[PDB]
Amino acid sequence: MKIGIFDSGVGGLTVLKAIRNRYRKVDIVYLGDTARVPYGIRSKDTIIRYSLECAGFLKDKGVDIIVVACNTASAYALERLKKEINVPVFGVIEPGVKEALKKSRNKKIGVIGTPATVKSGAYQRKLEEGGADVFAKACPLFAPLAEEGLLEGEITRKVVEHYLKEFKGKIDTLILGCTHYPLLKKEIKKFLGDAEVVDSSEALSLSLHNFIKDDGSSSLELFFTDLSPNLQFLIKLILGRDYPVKLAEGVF
Amino acid sequence: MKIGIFDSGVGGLTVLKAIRNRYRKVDIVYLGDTARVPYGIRSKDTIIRYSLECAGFLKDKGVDIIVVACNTASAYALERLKKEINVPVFGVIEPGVKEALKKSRNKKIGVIGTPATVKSGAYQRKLEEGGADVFAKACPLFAPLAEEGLLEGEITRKVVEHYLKEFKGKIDTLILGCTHYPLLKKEIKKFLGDAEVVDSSEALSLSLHNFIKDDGSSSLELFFTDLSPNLQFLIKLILGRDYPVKLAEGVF
Ligand SMILES: NC(=O)CC[C@@H](N)C(=O)O
Ligand SMILES: NC(=O)CC[C@@H](N)C(=O)O
Repeated sequence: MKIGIFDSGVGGLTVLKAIRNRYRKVDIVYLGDTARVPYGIRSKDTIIRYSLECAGFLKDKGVDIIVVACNTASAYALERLKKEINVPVFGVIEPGVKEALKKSRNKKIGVIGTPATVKSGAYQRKLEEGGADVFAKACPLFAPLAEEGLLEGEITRKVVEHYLKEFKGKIDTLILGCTHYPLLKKEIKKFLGDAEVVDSSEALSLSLHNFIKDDGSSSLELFFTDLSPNLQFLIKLILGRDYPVKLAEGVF
Repeated sequence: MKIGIFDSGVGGLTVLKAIRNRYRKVDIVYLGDTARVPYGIRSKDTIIRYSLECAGFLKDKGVDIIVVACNTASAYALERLKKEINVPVFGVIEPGVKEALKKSRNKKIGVIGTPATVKSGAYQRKLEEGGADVFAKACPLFAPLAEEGLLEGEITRKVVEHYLKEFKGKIDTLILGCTHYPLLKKEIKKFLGDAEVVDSSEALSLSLHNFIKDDGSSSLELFFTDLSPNLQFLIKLILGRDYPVKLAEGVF
């Protein structure tokens, strides 16, 4: 069968790797909407229109299911997607909430997400409806202004502290909605102390087991709506080798 | 006297601190053009028009000299600024080149700069006219697409390696035009091995000694063209305390 996967960037290539490795024969089409790259800032409805278009493009590429590996899109576009694309649609939020609810002990769990994903309340609601005291904070948006220059040393593990304030000693499991410097993973586990961090990518990939008929030609096709700067090198580093990419709407 | 300092962001607050500390009485007006925050991408002439406007705003605020702490602006706008603002204008490139030329031993020196600053050839020319074999590379622009998630561990010190390839064992001094994850400072010195990294901020601040009449009321005024998200917190962390900021063109 053929799996379609989309994301606003190259982050979805992680989930895509989990899947390709677990589902050996399955065919895969990837769409990274690099042309509109900063999704997480835009309004709910723009997130929805963008998603509908990328999911429509994957559908017209003959795919059987659609995995939206983007937190923000998953948070606002899932319903609309399911209702308009006539295929099974899967997001990265529910397998993470499940994995969080499961892995916890004290049911006090934190979520570091994009200001737009944190704003939807999707994780919050889903965690609470699982009997959880949720501690959620938005991704710190620093790079636009400042560089990792000021933000190095003192200030890096002072921004962490201040940001993961409420989490201090109440949570034991964390959903890493998204990490952006200085709130990297190694920096946050060292402040929170060793906590069980959800692997949303393995949870998602694993989660499609019942829907996936593990059959096909192991084909992979990469598509992006903007052939951005170092994208071609990012691919070689995430997938392990060089994979040829196409501009979404080229030969088609 | 009054010193005007501008930057596209909050990075100039570092130079501003060096200056305030070295020139105890000097008055200071700061303008961060946060509204148009990603300068380093825009064309030369747009960089020049933007600069002219910020320098004009500082001039109309009665300042005596203007420090452009931005590499990109310094690289393309200095001439035009001097020619149109009737005051002494100082950039961050020449004090760094001087400090590089001086500190070297083998006159083989590298420059990690923004794609636009690296493109101007300003450092290159100035280093070469000082008898230097320059090794320059542009800042890797990753955050738009990818997050520091993929880029953590293996890939962080693999992007470094690949990027600081030509520098390997030929340079002994580096001008850190600008650092953006994963090419942080601690990550780059560990690959290049211990090399003498130029402190462009202390070089610039020190460099204004002959022009500065160390007199005034030690006043500080912060202005930004966009009262961005976590800007107010970035200030408390760089300067050490809370400083009230104004929107450029508010009360004026
Ligand atoms: N794989 C991911 O972490 C996706 C993150 C992305 N959904 C975000 O909101 O930043
Ligand atoms: N202080 C600085 O490093 C300024 C850097 C800034 N000029 C840049 O080009 O990114």
